[PDB]
Amino acid sequence: MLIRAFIPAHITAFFVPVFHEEPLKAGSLGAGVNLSKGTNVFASIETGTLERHIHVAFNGEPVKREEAEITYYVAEKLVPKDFLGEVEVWQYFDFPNGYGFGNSAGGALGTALALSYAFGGTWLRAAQLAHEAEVKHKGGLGDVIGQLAGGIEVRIKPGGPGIGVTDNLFFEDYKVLVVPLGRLSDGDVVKAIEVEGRKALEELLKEPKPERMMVLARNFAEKTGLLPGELSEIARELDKVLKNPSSMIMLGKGLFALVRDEEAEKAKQLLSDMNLPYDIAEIYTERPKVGRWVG
Amino acid sequence: MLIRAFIPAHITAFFVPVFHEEPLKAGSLGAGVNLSKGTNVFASIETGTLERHIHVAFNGEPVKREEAEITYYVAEKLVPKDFLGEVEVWQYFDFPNGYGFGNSAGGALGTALALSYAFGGTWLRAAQLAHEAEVKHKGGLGDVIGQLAGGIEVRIKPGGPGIGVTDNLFFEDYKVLVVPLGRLSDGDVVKAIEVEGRKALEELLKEPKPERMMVLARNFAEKTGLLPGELSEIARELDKVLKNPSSMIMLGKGLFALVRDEEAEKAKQLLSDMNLPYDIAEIYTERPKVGRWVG
Ligand SMILES: [Ca+2]
Ligand SMILES: [Ca+2]
Ligand SMILES: [Ca+2]
Ligand SMILES: [Ca+2]
Ligand SMILES: [Ca+2]
Ligand SMILES: [Mg+2]
Ligand SMILES: [Mg+2]
Ligand code: NA
Ligand code: NA
Ligand code: NA
Ligand code: NA
Repeated sequence: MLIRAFIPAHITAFFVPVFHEEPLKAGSLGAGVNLSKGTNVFASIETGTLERHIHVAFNGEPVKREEAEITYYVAEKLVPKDFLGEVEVWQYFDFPNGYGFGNSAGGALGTALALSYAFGGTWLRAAQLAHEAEVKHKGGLGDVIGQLAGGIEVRIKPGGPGIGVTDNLFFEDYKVLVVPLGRLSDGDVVKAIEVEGRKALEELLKEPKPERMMVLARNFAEKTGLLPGELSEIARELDKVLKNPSSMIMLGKGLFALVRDEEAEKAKQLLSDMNLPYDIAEIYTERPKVGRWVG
Repeated sequence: MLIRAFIPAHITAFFVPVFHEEPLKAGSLGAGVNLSKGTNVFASIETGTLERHIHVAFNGEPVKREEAEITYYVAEKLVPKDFLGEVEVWQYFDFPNGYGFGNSAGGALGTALALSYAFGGTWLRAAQLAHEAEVKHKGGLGDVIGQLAGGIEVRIKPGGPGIGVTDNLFFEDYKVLVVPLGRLSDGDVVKAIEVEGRKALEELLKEPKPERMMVLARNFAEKTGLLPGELSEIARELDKVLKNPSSMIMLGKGLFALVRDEEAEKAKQLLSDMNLPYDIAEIYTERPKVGRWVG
């Protein structure tokens, strides 16, 4: 009756949105990282009554379907229509919504895996549906497929689970530092992203390396005009303590960086001494977890 | 400043819904008729102010965007975003909404043609956009493309304007009788329609004839389970006065029939003597009209 799923938070380094009217053919190209910190989804399922009820909650509080539309879209599709009883989905996030961590993808996939497990289905069907729910509601283009890949992911062929190709990079003794400030809140950037994004991808596929990705990221965040002065200034001070250059979480107001244990300390002293908020998450190398909640 | 467009009402004899996530590739197969009675759309456009305003009205009364979503979708896309002034769209219907006459397609296409004319564009782009607006809002699958064909239309290849193929049948001294009662209001019919619909199409393409279409229609409305007993009974009494068999407006509660002037009279005496409502519309053989409203 109690199923739990964990979906790591996903951060994008640089991207190229490939929009497509066909959900499965819709996606993006780019690179990103997955965190040991993310979303935990719990599916409580009780049979009974003369009715079919689906409730959703965000961090302990019930939410209207209107704020939960993506999760609901996923739930209505997986919970049988002849089914009688109560389905409850409790989601817990390690990050605020709208900060670029892909919580909505976490809720979509987490719900799809937990509910497919309880009512029947497969990994692929769950993933496609969560991808589909993301696309149809403008939730995200590569968080779901990115989360399914784990570790440091690279989307080389646009599309949803099943149709697109992602690759993974090897890395050593790396952790993820994040400075989440807030939500990000033209026609030239749509052009710039198209051109810089694809360029970054090509470069990364030339040199498959986490170090290179961060450099290619920083250049991307800057040559597109996406990087705000307020962040750029924080970056200039951050980069002075790290071997690898920090960069902008893609479509949030924050920065992230791949760091080593020792640097991390310095980065803390520095950041905290700037009244700036910071989190440290391990790179989640595994795949999304799903299973009967037994502890 | 005042542009008028006329889109004939469209009635479907039998169909096959071909759903597709790609608007343009979405459509249907089937046959239908266009009426001299339909929708008149008037686009009043005034430049000025420091703001962009779009208002819509149905039969003289202003309507919220929520009831006008399809027209609004079309209007927001055609009215420039840098545009300052007031755009007003007045739609007038010759039939009630939800009765199977395709008013929503009339509003979509009528608005798209009138606004493309005023702000720039082409017939095809207007048609595709109205088709797209219909599909995205579950407005209809073949009314727009059907209205663009005029007369007695046959959709042989599914799709939106541009991509799909429609054919037209020849006919002689035929008029259209309609008995609009109300709105129509499983999984077996989705199966039946798939199989009977395509069968009807194949048969019609064997014998391209309006007489044959009505017979193939009646058989379709019945072998699918779509035809309600209340209509079927009215049909049995109607068919006794007409040479050609009456049939169900597709997805409404009413019937229609191709009739000759003399029969029409009998059909009136009979119908009126049954407390039943009836309309007579000529088969609109032309194409949708658009142009500066000059009378
Ligand atoms: Ca947690
Ligand atoms: Ca460590
Ligand atoms: Ca679509
Ligand atoms: Ca009128
Ligand atoms: Ca006549
Ligand atoms: Mg979001
Ligand atoms: Mg309708
Ligand atoms: Na997340
Ligand atoms: Na990896
Ligand atoms: Na109409
Ligand atoms: Na014709």
